[PDB]
Amino acid sequence: CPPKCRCEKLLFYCDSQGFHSVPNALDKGSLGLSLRHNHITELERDQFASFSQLTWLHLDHNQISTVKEDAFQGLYKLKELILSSNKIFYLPNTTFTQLINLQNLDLSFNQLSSLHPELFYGLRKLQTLHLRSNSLRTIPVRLFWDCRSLEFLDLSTNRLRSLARNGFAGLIKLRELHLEHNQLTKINFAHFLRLSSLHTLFLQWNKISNLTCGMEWTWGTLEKLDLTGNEIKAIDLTVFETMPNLKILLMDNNKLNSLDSKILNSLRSLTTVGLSGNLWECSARICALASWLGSFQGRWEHSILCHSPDHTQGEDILDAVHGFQLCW
Ligand SMILES: *[C@@H]1O[C@H](CO)[C@@H](O)[C@H](O)[C@H]1NC(C)=O
Ligand SMILES: *[C@@H]1O[C@H](CO)[C@@H](O)[C@H](O)[C@H]1NC(C)=O
Repeated sequence: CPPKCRCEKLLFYCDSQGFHSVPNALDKGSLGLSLRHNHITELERDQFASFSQLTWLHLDHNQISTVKEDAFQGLYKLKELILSSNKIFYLPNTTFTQLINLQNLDLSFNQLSSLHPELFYGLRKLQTLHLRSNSLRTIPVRLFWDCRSLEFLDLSTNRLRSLARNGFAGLIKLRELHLEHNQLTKINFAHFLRLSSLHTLFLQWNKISNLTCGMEWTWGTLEKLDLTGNEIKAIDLTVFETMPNLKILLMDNNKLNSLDSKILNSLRSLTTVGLSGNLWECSARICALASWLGSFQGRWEHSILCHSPDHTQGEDILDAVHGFQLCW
């Protein structure tokens, strides 16, 4: 066992040492390697050539800025690779292609601005992919073609401006998708057509104005949709016909004015809803919603208050409806 490193087994724990590069190990058959919280700034070719048998490799919390071609070559048995909390901004197209058994890949908290379309090719056994807290602006149509077994994808806290129109291919088994805290403007739910195993979709804290659906299709597996804190003011009358089994819908902190009876008649499988913090107009228009709320038997965590007109401001939707004879 190499200097400054304590080894519990064939696993090597070299965290918090004053390391500036990967150490040469006498023992080459190590199963794991942890180099957390060091001062590594660069990953060389075949740096891990000695550690062929490595199954997990932790390199988080380093100052890594440059990753050479073939940095991870020869690591066929590696199934977890953590590279979060570094200064990575470019990755060569061949950088992961040898990691054929990889299962968890973590690249969050890096300075990535774009990704080579073929970056993740051949990562068939990948299950979770963490790309949170990066500066990505776009995402290649062909990027996820091969993630045949991915079921968790995190693209939150980035700078995504748009969603590619024809491209979620290869994510047929994905269950949970995080797109929160980006900069999306519109949502066309037809764009998610390929994700036919999704249970949960997080879209909170974007800049979404519109909710539309261009294709008529049925998303039977979607059960939770978090749209909290957007700028939604308009919704196409069929976007929820698409989600018959939707059970949790959160639309707090938006700019919703009203909800059509056509919309609400498609939200009958809900068990939890969120409509607080909006711009509701307590006029004759709100009857569809008022009627829906009384009929409802599920949860809402925060009271849903009227915004307009001035003499209804701050009052419960139902209290205002029955108080002021707005409906029926
Ligand atoms: C990888 O990117 C480099 C750009 O430096 C390019 O020359 C090379 O052809 C690419 N390889 C593949 C397989 O696309
Ligand atoms: C959303 O659609 C409405 C009407 O369909 C339109 O007024 C508005 O410009 C659209 N929003 C965007 C961001 O294009």
